[PDB]
Amino acid sequence: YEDKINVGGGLSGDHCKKFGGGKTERARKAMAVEDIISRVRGGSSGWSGG
Amino acid sequence: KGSFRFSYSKNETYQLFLSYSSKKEKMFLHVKGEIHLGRFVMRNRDVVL
Ligand SMILES: *[C@@H]1O[C@H](CO)[C@@H](O)[C@H](O)[C@H]1NC(C)=O
Repeated sequence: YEDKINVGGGLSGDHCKKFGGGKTERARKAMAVEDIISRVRGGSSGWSGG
Repeated sequence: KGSFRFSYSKNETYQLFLSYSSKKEKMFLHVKGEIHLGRFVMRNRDVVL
């Protein structure tokens, strides 16, 4: 403002923020157990055993 | 007459990255065989030495 005495003044501020976050987690587990046992009382020592 | 001027500018950029991984494997396969021929039964009492 000025009146004919002058007084001067001026201000201008600017602020800005930019935040970011990201997370990723992946798990994969597999377990398999297979057992096959055959008891044969056929009567063959070697050939029956095979 | 007088003129006052002033300016300002500032940027602070941050970046973070993190990773993790793990792998495991186990196996315990086995096999067995029994080829029998014959069986005997030793007498318990009244036996010679
Ligand atoms: C500040 O400087 C960094 C580095 O170049 C830039 O990535 C960022 O964008 C700047 N800030 C602005 C508001 O542009």
